[PDB]
Amino acid sequence: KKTIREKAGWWSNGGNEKLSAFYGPDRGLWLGPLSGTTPAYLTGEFPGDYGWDSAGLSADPETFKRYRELELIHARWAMLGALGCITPELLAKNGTPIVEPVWFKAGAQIFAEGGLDYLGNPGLVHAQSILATLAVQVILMGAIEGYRVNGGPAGEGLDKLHPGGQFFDPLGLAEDPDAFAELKVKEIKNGRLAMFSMFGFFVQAIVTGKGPLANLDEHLASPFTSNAFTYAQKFTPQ
Amino acid sequence: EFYGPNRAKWLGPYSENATPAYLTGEFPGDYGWDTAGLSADPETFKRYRELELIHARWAMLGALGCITPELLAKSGTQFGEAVWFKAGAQIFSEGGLDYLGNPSLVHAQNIVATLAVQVILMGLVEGYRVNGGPAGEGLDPLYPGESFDPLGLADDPDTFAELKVKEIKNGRLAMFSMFGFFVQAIVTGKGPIQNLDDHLSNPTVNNAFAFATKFTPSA
Amino acid sequence: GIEFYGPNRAKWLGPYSENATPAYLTGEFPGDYGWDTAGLSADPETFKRYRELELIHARWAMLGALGCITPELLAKSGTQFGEAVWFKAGAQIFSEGGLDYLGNPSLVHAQNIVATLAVQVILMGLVEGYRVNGGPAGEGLDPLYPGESFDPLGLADDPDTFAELKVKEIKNGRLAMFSMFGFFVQAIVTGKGPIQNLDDHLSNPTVNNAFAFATKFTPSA
Amino acid sequence: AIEWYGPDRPKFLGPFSEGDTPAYLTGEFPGDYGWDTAGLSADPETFKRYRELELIHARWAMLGALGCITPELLAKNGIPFGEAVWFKAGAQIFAEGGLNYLGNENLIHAQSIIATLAFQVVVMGLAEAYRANGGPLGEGLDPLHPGGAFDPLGLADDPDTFAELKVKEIKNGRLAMFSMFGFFVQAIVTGKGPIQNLDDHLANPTAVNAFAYATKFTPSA
Ligand code: CHL
Ligand code: CHL
Ligand code: CHL
Ligand code: CHL
Ligand code: CLA
Ligand SMILES: CC1=C[C@H](O)CC(C)(C)[C@H]1/C=C/C(C)=C/C=C/C(C)=C/C=C/C=C(C)/C=C/C=C(C)/C=C/C1=C(C)C[C@H](O)CC1(C)C
Ligand SMILES: CC1=C[C@H](O)CC(C)(C)[C@H]1/C=C/C(C)=C/C=C/C(C)=C/C=C/C=C(C)/C=C/C=C(C)/C=C/C1=C(C)C[C@H](O)CC1(C)C
Repeated sequence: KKTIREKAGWWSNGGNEKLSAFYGPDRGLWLGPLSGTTPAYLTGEFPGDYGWDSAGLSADPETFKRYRELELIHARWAMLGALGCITPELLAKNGTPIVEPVWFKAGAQIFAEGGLDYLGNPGLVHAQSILATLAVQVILMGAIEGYRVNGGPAGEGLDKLHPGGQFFDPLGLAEDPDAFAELKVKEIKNGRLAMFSMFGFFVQAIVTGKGPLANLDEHLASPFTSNAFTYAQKFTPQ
Repeated sequence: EFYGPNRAKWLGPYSENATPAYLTGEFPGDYGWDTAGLSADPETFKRYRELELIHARWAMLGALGCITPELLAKSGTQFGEAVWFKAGAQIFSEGGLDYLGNPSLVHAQNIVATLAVQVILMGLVEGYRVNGGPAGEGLDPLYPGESFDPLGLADDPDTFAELKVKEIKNGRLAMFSMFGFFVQAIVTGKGPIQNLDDHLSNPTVNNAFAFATKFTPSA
Repeated sequence: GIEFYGPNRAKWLGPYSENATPAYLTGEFPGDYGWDTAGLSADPETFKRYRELELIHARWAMLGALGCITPELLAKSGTQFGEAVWFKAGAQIFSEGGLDYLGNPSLVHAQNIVATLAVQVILMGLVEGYRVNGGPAGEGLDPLYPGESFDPLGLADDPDTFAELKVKEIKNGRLAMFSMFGFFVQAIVTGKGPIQNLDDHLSNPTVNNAFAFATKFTPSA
Repeated sequence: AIEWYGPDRPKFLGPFSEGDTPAYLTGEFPGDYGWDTAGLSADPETFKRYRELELIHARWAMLGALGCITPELLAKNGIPFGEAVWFKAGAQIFAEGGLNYLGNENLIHAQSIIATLAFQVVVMGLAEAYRANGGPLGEGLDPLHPGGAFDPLGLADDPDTFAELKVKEIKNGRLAMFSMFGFFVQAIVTGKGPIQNLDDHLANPTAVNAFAYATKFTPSA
């Protein structure tokens, strides 16, 4: 029936069952084969439908599309966070002199003597005041996040989650229909992974107080002694 | 009572208009308390009923699994660590996790292997809850029967509904008790039957108001 | 050439076998040399169960012969194992330092034979109940040659050579079954590995054959 | 699940037993679990003789599994009679005073194995040949379950619980044959009594199990 090079997926022209496992009723689910009754409103026409509405918060379709909006915005913010949490630590272990490269203590860098050196360099950003930084942040973010919901200079009548015009798809990866529908579920799966990992960053910063790459090195050195259970005795109520 | 439009309600005599119109008395413990309207949609009502009964049975199992080492500490077996918010530290001890203080009965050493075996059994038995399996197949996901009732107390449907409302009332009381255990573990630091021993030692000082000050910031 | 199916095929006595073959061995099955001189498979359902037994014995004996030859060849090439000889490779779980897989301590490092046997019982009961009934790797399939999860390389297509591959599988399986019986009896009467017995027979074949061990299991003592 | 007959019945692979249970095993006999993976009993005459042989093996194994445990079970109470194990129990015939039944000297206390052997040969040939053919208690009846004087207590009536007790008898008998094979190999490998093996396992299970005796039959040569 099917030869060896088609089973490996050599030919990307005759792939029409690529969206069959992520959209439609014959897709992968949350508990796999141990999830029979898919919720009847999660029909799989949206990216990331693993049939998971166990708390039932998204039965109404208006609430469901608002939760889809919140999920994708939180997904992209946590993706930018989980890239922007480890990369100061990665560049400090590189040798670039970032003076406080852990993400949970990087906000206190602007209360130092020399302000906020960006890559550890006074030739860079060198921001001193937290007040003007938060002021230009709330002005710029008010303009951008207000342009987001009802359009603006980078698109007006486009989709509220996937505009993809000349500004938000400048490389043009989503010109094809099937490629856009596949990279939608790729985006939301990477975003759910990064949301889970940012929750892990929050809990790891709370109960350990060290760097996430420091946590990775202290798990690589001793996996069985330095697990999450050696810090399980840190919130015992006395 | 306990079913129909003339059943026991959450305000009692003052509960003829505050009860929502969509909380009609067919489901167990329908006391008419949806003051935030979260179970207005029927799918939200069904999913919240599933969450309520599963949280109920997990809470009563947790209540007995928390207080029975305390009652056995009253009885006389010492335990690795009777205190339920210090009970996980038995596997971190030198002798390991002895079950009833018996070193030749469990003697658990690896917490990582305990979590691995625990997740390997619990993921399977939690995924079997959704779509049948070796126990059942396609029953009511909240009241399966026919494999988990070896005595089978679900014969008469009136007594079945009576046992349903008894279960969900014991379950609301159990989640109430487990929430109490949670928020009186963190403010006292003593076991719950030990807090009962404090409150029975002197009832007017060993209250929650003896520890009502400790959570002020104070710079 | 020589074929292995039909009314005339490769038979068990060779050229002196046209009267020797039974009536029920018409030759539609792989490995039908017509050797049923004791008549064990005259009933066709007994014959079907015996074909399943022969093929599963054949595959397990092929795996077993490769696993009896493999660590001894790796020991004679480069690798210090725990105990590369196959009939003493079980007790490495009692070597007080673990069962190193390729001799390296970074490997599986097993020390508890009861847990090893227990997870083997669980996994083997699961996989053999899948083999006789069905499961995640195919539900409705042939009980001996399932395919489409045990042929990812597609060698069962073009079924005229899939019949030849069935005959090749049963022939290497019968050779491996014969070789596993030889491994067992050689382990019993020589006490050394099959490759150690091969090096012995290659050194001096006149006295490192079997007849030097003919007086070993004597009935006097 | 409350049936041991019919098409749907308890089976030897549990939920893995739909692809098993061939057409000639229909559940019409006591103890049918669909275990004929070897395919030895396709012919119902062969199946009938195998069922008779299995059930008389079941009766003799239930006799044996209790007759091997009771000498060590009365040695638990402290009654000393020569030796308590079953596999070295015959040599008490050749003792200084002969094999005693309960140790008290006014009991059976026979000395010659050949005379009681001849008595056993004659009365057991007569009894077993009456079992096969027929004698003074029923001539032509069931070769499996005669009844009559074999049921003086009236359990052969009401045939549904007769079938239920047939399944109970074959299940306890199969457990007894499994236990007796285990008795034989615990005598062979360990060399001590089975109740002594139970005491050694209850005293120390983790190091004293069968895997402790796994290196005994290793051929040194
Ligand atoms: C058939 C087996 C199978 C099992 C058991 C699971 C299990 C799960 N999947 Mg799924 N999957 C399975 C098949 C498949 N999944 C997926 C793809 C996915 C995705 C994309 C996702 C899941 C997710 C989930 C989770 C959804 C429920 C949940 O949130 O639990 C939560 C509860 C627990 C995990 C138990 C609690 C943990 C612990 C054991 C107990 C607590 C321990 C602490 C010590 C307690 C102390 C804390 C104190 C201080 C309060 C669940 C863990 C979701 C997920 O990852 O959520 C986290 C998710 O996004 N699965 C595919 C591909 C199609 C499958 C194919 O077969
Ligand atoms: C006739 C009088 C009557 C009234 C007024 C009520 C009303 C109530 N019933 Mg009730 N019932 C009454 C009779 C009856 N009930 C029931 C059957 C039930 C059931 C089954 C249930 C109730 C429950 C409740 C409670 C729901 C509202 C709530 O949660 O409190 C909200 C208000 C507060 C929580 C205020 C608390 C008081 C105090 C100010 C707290 C102190 C504050 C802290 C110091 C602040 C915290 C500090 C910081 C650190 C956070 C409430 C006490 C429910 C319940 O028990 O929920 C808890 C429930 O499940 N009723 C029956 C049987 C037919 C009755 C007979 O007449
Ligand atoms: C079923 C196939 C199988 C075979 C052929 C063997 C082979 C052997 N194991 Mg092994 N094992 C097998 C399964 C398993 N073993 C082990 C774990 C161990 C340990 C820990 C040890 C052994 C040892 C031994 C040797 C016993 C010494 C002896 O008496 O030599 C004389 C006998 C022979 C050379 C041939 C014996 C074969 C037999 C007479 C004919 C074949 C019949 C089948 C074995 C029966 C079918 C089995 C069924 C139930 C599937 C023997 C060569 C011991 C050893 O090697 O230490 C020195 C030892 O310590 N095995 C596990 C758990 C992981 C098994 C599970 O599958
Ligand atoms: C038929 C059942 C039967 C069985 C299983 C045995 C078993 C045994 N008798 Mg024995 N006897 C039996 C009937 C009789 N015996 C005797 C009289 C004696 C005497 C005087 C002595 C024995 C001894 C022995 C033991 C030899 C020690 C040994 O070599 O260990 C290796 C063997 C095993 C560990 C058991 C292995 C089981 C076996 C290989 C498989 C079982 C199937 C059999 C081949 C089939 C049984 C034979 C059939 C045809 C009737 C051996 C366990 C000797 C003894 O106990 O001292 C050491 C001894 O001195 N027997 C009489 C005459 C009354 C019998 C008549 O019923
Ligand atoms: C020698 C004793 C003996 C005999 C003659 C039979 C005969 C039979 N059994 Mg029974 N059975 C036995 C022992 C025996 N069994 C034991 C000990 C068990 C428990 C494990 C069972 C459990 C069992 C079940 C659950 C079922 C049967 C069934 C059957 C019938 C068809 C299967 C068949 O062809 O077996 C033919 C068997 C033989 C010819 C005996 C050969 C003995 C060899 C030498 C054993 C070799 C294996 C190995 C070396 C020793 C055991 C290893 C390990 C398990 C310890 C047939 C009447 C099925 C049936 O139709 O029900 C009536 C059925 O459902 N039997
Ligand atoms: C699905 C479902 C279903 C069922 O039925 C029900 C339920 C369960 C309810 C559900 C679930 C849900 C969930 C899971 C949720 C979660 C979420 C998350 C985790 C998020 C994250 C989230 C996360 C996030 C956002 C994050 C973000 C991040 C950011 C911004 C950034 C940050 C940063 C950085 C760069 C670094 C520096 O130094 C600073 C900072 C600034 C710090
Ligand atoms: C045909 C006919 C006909 C007529 O009629 C009759 C008659 C004659 C009867 C018949 C015949 C038959 C025969 C020949 C048989 C034989 C068989 C065999 C040998 C098998 C094996 C078989 C064999 C087998 C399976 C085997 C397998 C094996 C294995 C797994 C192994 C494993 C192992 C290894 C790796 C190594 C390590 O360290 C250990 C062990 C564990 C040891």
